[PDB]
Amino acid sequence: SSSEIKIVRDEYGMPHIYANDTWHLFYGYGYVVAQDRLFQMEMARRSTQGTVAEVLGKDFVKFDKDIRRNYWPDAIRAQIAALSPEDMSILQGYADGMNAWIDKVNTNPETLLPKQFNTFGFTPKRWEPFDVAMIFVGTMANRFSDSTSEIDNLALLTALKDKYGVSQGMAVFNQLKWLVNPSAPTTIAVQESNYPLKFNQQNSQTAALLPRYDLPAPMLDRPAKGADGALLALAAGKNRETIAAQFAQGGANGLAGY
Amino acid sequence: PTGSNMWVIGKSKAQDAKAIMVNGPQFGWYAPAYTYGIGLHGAGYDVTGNTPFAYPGLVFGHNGVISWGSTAGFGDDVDIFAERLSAEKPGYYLHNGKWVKMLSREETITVKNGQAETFTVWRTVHGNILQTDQTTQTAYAKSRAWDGKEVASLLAWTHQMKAKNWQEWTQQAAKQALTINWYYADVNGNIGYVHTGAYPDRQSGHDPRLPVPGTGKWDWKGLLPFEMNPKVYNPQSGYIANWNNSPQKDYPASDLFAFLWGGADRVTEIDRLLEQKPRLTADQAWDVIRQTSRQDLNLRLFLPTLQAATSGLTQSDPRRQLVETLTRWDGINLLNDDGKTWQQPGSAILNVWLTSMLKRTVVAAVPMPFDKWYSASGYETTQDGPTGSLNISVGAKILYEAVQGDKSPIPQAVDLFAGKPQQEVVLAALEDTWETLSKRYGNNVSNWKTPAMALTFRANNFFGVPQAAAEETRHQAEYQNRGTENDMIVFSPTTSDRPVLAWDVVAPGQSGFIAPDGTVDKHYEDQLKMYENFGRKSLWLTKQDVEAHKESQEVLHVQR
Ligand SMILES: [Ca+2]
Ligand SMILES: [Cl-]
Repeated sequence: SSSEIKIVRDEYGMPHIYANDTWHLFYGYGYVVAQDRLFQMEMARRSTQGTVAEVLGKDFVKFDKDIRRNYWPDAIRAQIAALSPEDMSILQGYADGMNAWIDKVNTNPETLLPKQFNTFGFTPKRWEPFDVAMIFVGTMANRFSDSTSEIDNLALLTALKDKYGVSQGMAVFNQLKWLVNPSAPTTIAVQESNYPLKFNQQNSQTAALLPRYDLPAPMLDRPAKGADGALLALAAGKNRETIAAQFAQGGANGLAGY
Repeated sequence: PTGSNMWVIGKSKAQDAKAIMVNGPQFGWYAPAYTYGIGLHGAGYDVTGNTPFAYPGLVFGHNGVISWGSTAGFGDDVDIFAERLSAEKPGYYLHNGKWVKMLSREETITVKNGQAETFTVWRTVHGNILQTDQTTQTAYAKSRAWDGKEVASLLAWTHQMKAKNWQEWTQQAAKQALTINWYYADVNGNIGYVHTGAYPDRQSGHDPRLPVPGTGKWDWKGLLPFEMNPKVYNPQSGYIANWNNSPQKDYPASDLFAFLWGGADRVTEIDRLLEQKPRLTADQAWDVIRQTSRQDLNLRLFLPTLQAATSGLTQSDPRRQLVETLTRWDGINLLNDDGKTWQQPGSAILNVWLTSMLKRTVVAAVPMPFDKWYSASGYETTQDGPTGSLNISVGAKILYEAVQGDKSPIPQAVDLFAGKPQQEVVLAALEDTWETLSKRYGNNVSNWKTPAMALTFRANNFFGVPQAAAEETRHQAEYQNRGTENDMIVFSPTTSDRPVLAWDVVAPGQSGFIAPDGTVDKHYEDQLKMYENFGRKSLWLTKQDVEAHKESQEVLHVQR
């Protein structure tokens, strides 16, 4: 049927959705996600939109501000508003599917409400296309494709120039944080191709143009976590000291790592 | 997502198949599972696999004709623009000769059992403001090359699942704007790689590692064309390997200070295993997960240096005997029967030695407190174990260039050894290592039972936010430097009449559901032991295979 959605789960409980149009297919997907992972998805939603403190309290206020400061929701909404009917159906069907199960949950919470909602003291609300998009946008883009430490690098460069003088400071910066290194093992062999844009020390003009930077490197202000993976919610001062100690000890592999 | 590996084996390198794809995305370990198993059949889709946070688009999967995967790209797609402010124009910045009004929005944080807080977020033509240094009259705005293309990327990851060949698939790869390595395999044995994403076409002279003035002259020219993204289709090597290493000769990495693409790179561990045997079976390809998961990543880098430094030492010298222990070892860590310690002490030896080396070299050359950015060996962890992949530390990569001497292409602006022969420094670090380890473990190296790293499926998600109750945390004795999930697709296997076979592992289980009365779902933890022992479960695609393995079904009738 046009209206029919068939959900088959295998022996490991993995769902297979059978539907005849885009909206129905993604509705089936959202429905099974709400069945399997409603608490996880709710918390991911709050994580991606900076609404964790609303249910977990004061320890997540800085976290919520940091999430909100790192994106511009109206721009995401304008992207969604521009979608063709077929593309919008993916997001809307998904949200609509989640909602159908969420409504069933809030109608018979005694057996269908994930236990964690009782433990954390709140109940799940409906999803919109923006919420679905924000799971992705807030994870893959705003966190995992948003890596820069240029202000920290400027802080390090200011210190290197102070220790070694201007040209040597810059040359030591190039030794520690090279632009490119021809001996790096590359996924594509050099026999196949090479990147046509040649970046080198010689031509740079912008490093000379900036102000000497003396505030604390911003990497020291990321919210510190402990061994359980929980946020420590520290004073600004103890946070910086925790990150420095964690980073000196474990670097990128450690607690204050990447 | 900080770590992630992949190896794609094409027709020329596969045994008993035309192509083999093995992916290990490393996001950390969580309960419930970081990824979500899902099959979609209809509306032009016929797919199976698993995907983080149940995104609409399956990051790991296949459609019976082609298969796909990803690993974090880590190209530089983000630059920071130093905006010029004015005391006469609060909330404005200078751009192209004019005072332009920043965008701003007010946000209120509602707080459970606390008072709400309101604050402002500011944004310029170059992105959201990260911080403002008012004494310097500068606001720093973060410019992402994929700004405006977030939703298009999510859709590109969904539409790519309908592609039936390389040309159709790269048309969707061109729409994916985040810095992500994408991988392709197909039923005919074709394999491919695209270092996808939007990258800025910068002005001549722009040093992408440091901020640029926001007043207009340094604005990006636009975005580079898809032609420029590093890509390869059916490489002459017959394989594609990646562990967040450089895509291609001369391609520049992320500007993050702790990230480098240099001579020392963990991808070499995958490469050696693939080149070793003319052809690999799907089982041997799967076994690369186990081997790389247990591989100490520093042994290969520094053994030659250690061997040279100890070559003329006497047999009774403890500096030499530490190196003889390392030389005998392949660097694969294995647990003793206590489930706590490692069979060999090499990782501990390398940790102590390398920590001492870095303190003596890179650390001493960098001003405090920035010296603490280069001191880690990469081994120090906590009782719960690593929160993600393990890599060769940034300090170690820098040190590796120094110990390569004139073989390195990186000019040593400062001699990290400060005028001392490298042999002297390497031996001093070995003397420190012997002192530290012999005082702790005794002088009989053969009975040293050093601590193994463990692994924890954390109840807090990667943001540090609870996504389960703390009691839902699960533990595994053996840390494994591998994907959070692992999936493998095999095309045209000679062991089946099916054109494709696929397997994965989504631990702890598919379901995170716990009923109000505490009853955990039947699929809450049935993939945990399988994860631990390098097992895997079949992924079904066809109606016949789904039906043959059917546990339950539900039929809905809904109109939009
Ligand atoms: Ca940059
Ligand atoms: Cl590091």
